[PDB]
Amino acid sequence: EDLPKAVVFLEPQWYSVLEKDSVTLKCQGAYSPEDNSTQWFHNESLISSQASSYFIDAATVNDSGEYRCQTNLSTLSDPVQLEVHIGWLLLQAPRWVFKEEDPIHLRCHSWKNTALHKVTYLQNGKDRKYFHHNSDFHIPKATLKDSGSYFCRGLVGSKNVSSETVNITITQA
Ligand SMILES: [Hg+2]
Ligand SMILES: [Hg+2]
Repeated sequence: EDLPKAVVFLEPQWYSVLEKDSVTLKCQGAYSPEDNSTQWFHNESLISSQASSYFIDAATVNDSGEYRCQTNLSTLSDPVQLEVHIGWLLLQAPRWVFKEEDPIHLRCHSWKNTALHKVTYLQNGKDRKYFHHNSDFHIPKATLKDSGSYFCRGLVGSKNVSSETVNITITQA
């Protein structure tokens, strides 16, 4: 009989971002006629008390952590993690655990106002996909063979750069 708790969503979906990236935290919840305020929390600290969304214009490493929201009808949400990194490239995914059959969208994100070319996405040290100009790598339907350590690399100007690795787990069922 108890109403659903609030839910936090990130737009875009990437849980890890680079400093200077913009992130919008959205709160899915219900409001009563006399109180439509939304409360946002960053690691247990209150950060906002009215708007349904919390917009981070230019992320900093200090923004990393757990975020939760709530309304006066939808209770405290489970936490959503945001990781903020510093580097020329970042391999992004909407999550790090996928079920077999699931599509996997990876993005080799370059730092604000830089452009990457000759990009390769690698899995367990082996090339999985190459693009002459930076593009995303979509794995149609995940199999157990997709579990592993992923990273991407390419060129920004004449500088060879490589992202940190991201470990992806595929669960059965
Ligand atoms: Hg904060
Ligand atoms: Hg996607």
